[PDB]
Amino acid sequence: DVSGTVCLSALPPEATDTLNLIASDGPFPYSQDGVVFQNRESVLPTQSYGYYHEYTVITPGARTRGTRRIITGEATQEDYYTGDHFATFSLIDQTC
Repeated sequence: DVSGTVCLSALPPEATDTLNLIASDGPFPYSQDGVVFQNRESVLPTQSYGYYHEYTVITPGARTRGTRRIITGEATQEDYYTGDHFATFSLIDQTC
């Protein structure tokens, strides 16, 4: 399940950078950005394979990709943030 909706302005500023890169089709900082997200644990709504894609949200200071990601869905404005490496998700509201 999705935990609720969160305004983009309440998320780390790096999430706004990742959404702007998705809008321009990159270029992205990591080679893993844009891969399909399988939703293997069924935390998000069930959809066909390829409906969801994963993008990194950079964690300042980290050596690795860290635990923050945006998952896009194919629907308009459907983007989910996770800050705990896919354990929980919130829908992003880009209007606020």
